[PDB]
Amino acid sequence: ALADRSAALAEAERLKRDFVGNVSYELRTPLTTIIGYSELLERADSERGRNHVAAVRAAATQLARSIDDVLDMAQIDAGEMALEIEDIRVSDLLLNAQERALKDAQLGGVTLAVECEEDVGLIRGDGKRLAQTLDHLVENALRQTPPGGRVTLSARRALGEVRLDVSDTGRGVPFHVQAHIFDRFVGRDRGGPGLGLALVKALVELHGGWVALESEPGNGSTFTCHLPETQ
Amino acid sequence: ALADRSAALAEAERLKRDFVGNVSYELRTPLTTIIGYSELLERADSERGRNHVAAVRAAATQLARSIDDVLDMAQIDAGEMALEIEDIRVSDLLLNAQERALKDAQLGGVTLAVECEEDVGLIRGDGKRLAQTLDHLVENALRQTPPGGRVTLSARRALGEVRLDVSDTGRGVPFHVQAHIFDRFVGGPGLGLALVKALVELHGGWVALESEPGNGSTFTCHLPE
Repeated sequence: ALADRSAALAEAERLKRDFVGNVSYELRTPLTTIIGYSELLERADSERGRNHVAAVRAAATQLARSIDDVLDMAQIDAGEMALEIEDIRVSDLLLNAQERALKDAQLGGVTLAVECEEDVGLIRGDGKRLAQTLDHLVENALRQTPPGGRVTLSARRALGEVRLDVSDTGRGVPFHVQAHIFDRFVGRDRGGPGLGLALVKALVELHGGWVALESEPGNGSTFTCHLPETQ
Repeated sequence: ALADRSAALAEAERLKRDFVGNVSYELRTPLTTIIGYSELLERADSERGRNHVAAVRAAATQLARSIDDVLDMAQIDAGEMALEIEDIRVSDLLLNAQERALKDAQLGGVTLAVECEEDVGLIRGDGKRLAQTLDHLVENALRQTPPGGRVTLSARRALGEVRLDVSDTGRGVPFHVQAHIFDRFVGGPGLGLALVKALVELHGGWVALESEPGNGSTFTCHLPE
């Protein structure tokens, strides 16, 4: 029918326009920061200059992650992402995520901590995909945490699983967005995670696991990756 | 009701794949360059630092232009770009493109010339989109022209049409790539010439390349009266 064919085309257009509009927002927002701060560098003779460079590098790195997220999410949606399962030492995985984010943490005046015991040992998964999962959770945490705050990376082997936690002393997730926190391009007041948290969920779920958010506006936030043991 | 809705979503997911592909292919080289040179400036005490800034600035401006191209190309592919037809004085259009590119021309040691007769007069079209078309052609010309060379912006009203030419005394395009010169990523930025073709074709026109390998290159916009 005429009305059914019209409604179908309208729905296909709305779903495309929203996707392009969401990806577009993620391209143009870090870009404004890169232009603004690189122009200040051009007209500079230093500590002030260093802060300008750091702001350029952080915005450029965030733009790069958004593009990688769009590509990795499309690969997952097509069912084209297969994991390369191998032995992963959790201790190193946590310390590598801490050193990769250390510069962006000092720029935001935040302390990155690692609280992992020697008894956590080795898990079996995809190193690249688990490193990318932690990276998304740490940068999400740094964006929410104010200067003087703390972001903690912890791991624990208990109840037939390994759980990776990324705690922050930031602003908590308001109740209404807590149910949609792992949805693509979910509207956040402090700053948008884009495809970052949807990717965390998809990557952990590809490992046979699941993700959770424990939050309270005045008591920070905790993101947990529950990874079951393979007997 | 089910087959029509499915075919519509399949077509929209075809558009998505192209957009996502363009985003990845066009933006990642300037981005990596900004990150690498920024990392050097972060761990630096200067003459060397000024070269790092210049590299960050060139990559930043190329990132801005590439993001515009990727977004404009997606809008065109979806059929969501409608032109705002109005009276355009060709003489001003050519001088506007010359003054916007004048700085990048002097940086590359190239001479930017305008050869338009006041007999060309006025044309009908979208001023923003025609200015953007000339900008892409001048950019393309400046990238091909060596220092000491010349890039010319000309216009001519002949045989029931107006033709805008952007000539260059650069390397010249080889005959085998001449037929595919307006194809996306046929070779830096790869949507510029595909955008020129799409914008001129939206104006009811067509584009052409006149090039001799060694002599030069000329890009013409044929806009019918």
